[PDB]
Amino acid sequence: GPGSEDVWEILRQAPPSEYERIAFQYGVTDLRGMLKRLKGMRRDEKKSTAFQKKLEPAYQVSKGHKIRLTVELADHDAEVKWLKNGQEIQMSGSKYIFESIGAKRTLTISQCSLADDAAYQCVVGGEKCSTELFVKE
Repeated sequence: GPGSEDVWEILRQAPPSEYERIAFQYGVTDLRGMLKRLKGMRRDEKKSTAFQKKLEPAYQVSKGHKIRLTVELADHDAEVKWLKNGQEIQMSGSKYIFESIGAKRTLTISQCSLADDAAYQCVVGGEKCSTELFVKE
């Protein structure tokens, strides 16, 4: 190396039992530290924080058939934003019905057409899910 410690890449590629030997060889005593922080690094952070149920990857519906999407929030009084491909899904008559059963927001879409065939995003701040409806005609 040019004149560096190098110990980082060296320990990174070193056998696990030899970490302390190699660390102290380069002056490092916190090999344990690099390990412990990495345990927090690989520490699972499952998503769906404000969501209790996110939309499925996709949904298939028959054209002229009613389908409904289901999202659950982690809070009862919190609301979702409804976007289809980037446009706010508004309740058009009895075609788009937001049924909120507690924290569970179920969007029932009556008579899905090819115009309904779009990606739906239920956006909560920090949590959104984009499901893609496939309307089979």
